[PDB]
Amino acid sequence: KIYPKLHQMDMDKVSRVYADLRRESISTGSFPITVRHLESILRIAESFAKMRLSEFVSSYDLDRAIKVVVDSFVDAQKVSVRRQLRRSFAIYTLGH
Amino acid sequence: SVLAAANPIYGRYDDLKSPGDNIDFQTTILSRFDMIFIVKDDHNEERDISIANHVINIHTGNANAMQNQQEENGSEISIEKMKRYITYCRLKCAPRLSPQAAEKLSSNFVTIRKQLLINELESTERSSIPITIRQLEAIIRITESLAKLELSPIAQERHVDEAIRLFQASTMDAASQEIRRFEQELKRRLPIGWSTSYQTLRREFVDTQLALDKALYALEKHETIQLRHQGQNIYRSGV
Amino acid sequence: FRKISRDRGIIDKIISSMAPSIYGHRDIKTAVACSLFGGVPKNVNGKHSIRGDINVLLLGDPGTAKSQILKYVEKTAHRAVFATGQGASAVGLTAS
Amino acid sequence: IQNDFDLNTSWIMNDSEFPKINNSGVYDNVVLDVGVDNLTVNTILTSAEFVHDAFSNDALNVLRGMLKEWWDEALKENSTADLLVNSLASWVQNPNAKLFDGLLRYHVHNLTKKALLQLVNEFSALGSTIVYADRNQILIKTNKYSPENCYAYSQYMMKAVRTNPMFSYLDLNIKRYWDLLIWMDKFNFSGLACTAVSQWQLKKFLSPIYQPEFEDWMMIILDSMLKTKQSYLKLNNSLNGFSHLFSKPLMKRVKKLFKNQQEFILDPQYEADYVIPVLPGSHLNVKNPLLELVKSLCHVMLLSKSTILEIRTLRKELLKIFELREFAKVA
Ligand SMILES: Nc1ncnc2c1ncn2[C@@H]1O[C@H](COP(=O)(O)OP(=O)(O)NP(=O)(O)O)[C@@H](O)[C@H]1O
Ligand SMILES: [Mg+2]
Repeated sequence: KIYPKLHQMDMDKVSRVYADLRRESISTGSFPITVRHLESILRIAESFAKMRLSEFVSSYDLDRAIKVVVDSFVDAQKVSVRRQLRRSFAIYTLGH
Repeated sequence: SVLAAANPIYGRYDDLKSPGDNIDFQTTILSRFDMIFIVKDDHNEERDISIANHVINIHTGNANAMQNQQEENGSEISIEKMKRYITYCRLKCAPRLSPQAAEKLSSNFVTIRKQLLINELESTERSSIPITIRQLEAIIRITESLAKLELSPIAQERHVDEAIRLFQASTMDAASQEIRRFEQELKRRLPIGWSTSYQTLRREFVDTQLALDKALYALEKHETIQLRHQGQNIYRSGV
Repeated sequence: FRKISRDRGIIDKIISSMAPSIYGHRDIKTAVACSLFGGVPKNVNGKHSIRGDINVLLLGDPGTAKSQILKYVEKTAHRAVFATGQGASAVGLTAS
Repeated sequence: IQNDFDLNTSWIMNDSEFPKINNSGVYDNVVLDVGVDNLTVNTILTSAEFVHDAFSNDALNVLRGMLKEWWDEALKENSTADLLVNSLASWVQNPNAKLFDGLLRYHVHNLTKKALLQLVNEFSALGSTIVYADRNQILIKTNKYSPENCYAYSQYMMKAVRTNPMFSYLDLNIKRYWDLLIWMDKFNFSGLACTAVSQWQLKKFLSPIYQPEFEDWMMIILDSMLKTKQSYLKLNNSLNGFSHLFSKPLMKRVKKLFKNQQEFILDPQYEADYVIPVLPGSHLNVKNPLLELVKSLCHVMLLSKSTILEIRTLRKELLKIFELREFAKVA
């Protein structure tokens, strides 16, 4: 029954997240950040809004979706670099 | 028309490996593709930002209005209009190359053949992509299609220009993929900020010999050297 | 459903409810919740159809409830099927 | 042949700019404001076809030996010889010099560039770290915490540089001691010297009603950073938590100023103080001057590499006042 819409989502928040994830994903052994992962953020934000039975996706749904994807990427790493990546991406997640 | 899509072997295209290693398809079947595009992530930040803004405009649903605007503007056409138009071009027109276009295509063939010869000598290995006479037929075919868009009864020289541009943008990039001493001799002899005219470097190293221009290419790829002033001045710009 | 959904804590109450007898593993339960609600499938002007589904991979050590999480979802989803390893075949997976 | 245009010659004539280094940040270490002079003279002295825009090596050797002659006679206090050596920097550049040569000016210039980088290499090789460098000045992070501990170590450091033959003739001069330094460029910085100074070209682009406000909050930020530095040192990157000494007052103040702007930005009684100034290099238009002040203050505080997260959260909660999203291009 429920079909959320991305009404007035924070584009630049997501775009900077994708740009930084892509830049740090240049590491040739890491999880391959790709355009379908950007779509994943948008799908996930819709899924959280679906859990709320919500016609509209909120910033909180999108922030949680970003946090899920960023955590998924950050933990896909050799431990020699995980702390630095956590520190860098914290500017996007620790606003929530 | 076979329009085929494939991933490289090893998943992402591996720049340290040859295209014949990155690709499972044999040279026989590869020759049958008039154009091969090898597509890679640049990972450039401005490109990825542009893609991200575009993708979010797709998901937010503005793209429906955007395409409708572009179609009312005539900057885009609908699927059915383009389908009818493709059928109209296919049934009404079949262009021929002008004599000037025919000579230009022949000269471009010998040009890219010379380019493949120097590349195969340089790499001392034969390419996975065969740039045989069969590939000139592909460039002819592309030229004819380009003229076929506008229903022009002749394919003019401009259509050969665009056909050559597309072949250079696709199959040539699919195909076109001791110095240790000369490079550091140049690092010693040319200090930072000053310029060496290429002709003197040619005389100086050849009199000791094509390792020269690989040393130029390597020091050009790094920031250390920068070809400058129509390529006549070798400028030690970086470290 | 309407009544309980407008609780501002509903997302975490759902995620805690996911596979309730499995302790911890809150990121798995989050990913499972997201997948099981899904995004929104789309098609721009009929030209460009976009996946609504969210695909999740549980990669990890033996005895960490990954199989039991799948067996939970098998009971929980409306349409679902479960296949294991060499018990599958390519045609048995897509169509035959 | 000098009548003709030439691409090397025109590059030689047109080009001059140093690759000046500017490592912006907050610095709780003491920072040495090293003045420099005699870099041209020192490099001409310490200097040392296939290369076609290098000045003639023979003529350069004559210039070096002659400058050594002049320098020795200046050491013996021939006042005319000292006046000569001081004036050499003009002659190597002055096109009215009878022996002016573009290749000479350029050869001297890029040697000066290389030597400035080698001076930076030496200072960093001695364990310090460079905030800023150009042909007249170097600012250096010391890896030390108090000026009263460092008046010996700084003079050791400077002497250890000048005793290297590459820099034998430099006028290395510790022109200031900074206890605490906030730095983004040499026209936009503040710090405590050993006493607080503040200069910001950023301030000049705020509208008049907000220029006093910017300076007041800059003093508050400096005071908070100072309190936090000495607090950390009594407990024993030291800045961690400094925002907490003023953040809530700042948000209260900014809420009040936003209300006042909504009341008065339109008003002919007050609009004059909301006019954004026209200035040299006035880069861009702006529609909300309070937002310009907040952007400036957050940017200054975001220079603090150790503490980015607390400033980032404060920046979010400030930008919430305008209903501006945290990463919106307006913000
Ligand atoms: N957090 C947990 N809470 C409850 N039971 C758990 C938990 N972790 C593991 N188990 C138990 O571990 C047993 C095996 O779980 P299983 O689903 O096979 O884990 P697994 O990660 O899939 N192991 P594997 O099949 O080797 O990959 C089950 O009987 C679970 O009850
Ligand atoms: Mg299992």
